[PDB]
Amino acid sequence: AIGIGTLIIFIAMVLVAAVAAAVLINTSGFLQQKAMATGKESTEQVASGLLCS
Amino acid sequence: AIGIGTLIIFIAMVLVAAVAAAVLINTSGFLQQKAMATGKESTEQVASGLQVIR
Repeated sequence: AIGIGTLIIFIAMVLVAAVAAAVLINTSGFLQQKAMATGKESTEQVASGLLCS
Repeated sequence: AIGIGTLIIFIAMVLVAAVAAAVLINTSGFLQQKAMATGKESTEQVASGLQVIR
């Protein structure tokens, strides 16, 4: 009798951990973009310019 | 995960360093004109004058 239930709730544990992992993976992806963008943009700003002759 | 914050704080660090750089670039501009003018003007002053012939 006991055995049956153990299996069922095990399934839930798996899925819930999976769902949480998805958040972390996805979010890391979302940030990767902006992180790079910010650095490149900021460098081009400080480095570039024109000079009156 | 620890990674999440590491990313976010990097974004800040970059931005601050940009602002700090900016003030020096700006200030160098301001000083450029002021310096150049001061030299020119001072030179003309010493170099010039009138003389009474008779």
